Amino acid sequence: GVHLSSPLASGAVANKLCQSFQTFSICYAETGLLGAHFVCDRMKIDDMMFVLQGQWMRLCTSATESEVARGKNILRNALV
Amino acid sequence: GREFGNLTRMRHVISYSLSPFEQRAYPHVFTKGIPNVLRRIRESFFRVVPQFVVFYLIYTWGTEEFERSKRKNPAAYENDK
Repeated sequence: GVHLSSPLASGAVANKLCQSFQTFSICYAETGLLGAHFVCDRMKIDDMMFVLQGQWMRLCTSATESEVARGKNILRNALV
Repeated sequence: GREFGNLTRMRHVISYSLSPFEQRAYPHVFTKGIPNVLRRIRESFFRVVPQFVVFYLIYTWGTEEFERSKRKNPAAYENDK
């Protein structure tokens, strides 16, 4: 849906910012790499960075229980 | 032409930078900074300084000549008698 998705994906199509994006956590024996990865049109890089950082900040606080519950179900399904 | 999105068309260039928190704010400010300033000063010393020296010479002479004029004239009183 246009706005029927995770908040970042809903923003990905409200002004047609992203063409695709993904999140990753590449763990190593002693370290790792959290972060995100996305493709951009030439004139939309700034907006995607702004939205992405906003979501990370919004997760560092203002974390509703319902959103966490959805994440846990996704993790269970994906893991199995 | 006025937006960062579209200003020029470049290709085949790479850049490397470090975070502000990962480096010193005054790196080699004793062994590499001072000599660079000395290079800057020396490279443009003769292009500026000498002209302003002429100004100083013109300024000193002027003042000297001005005061020299107010001195009384012994040649205007020798015959006055």
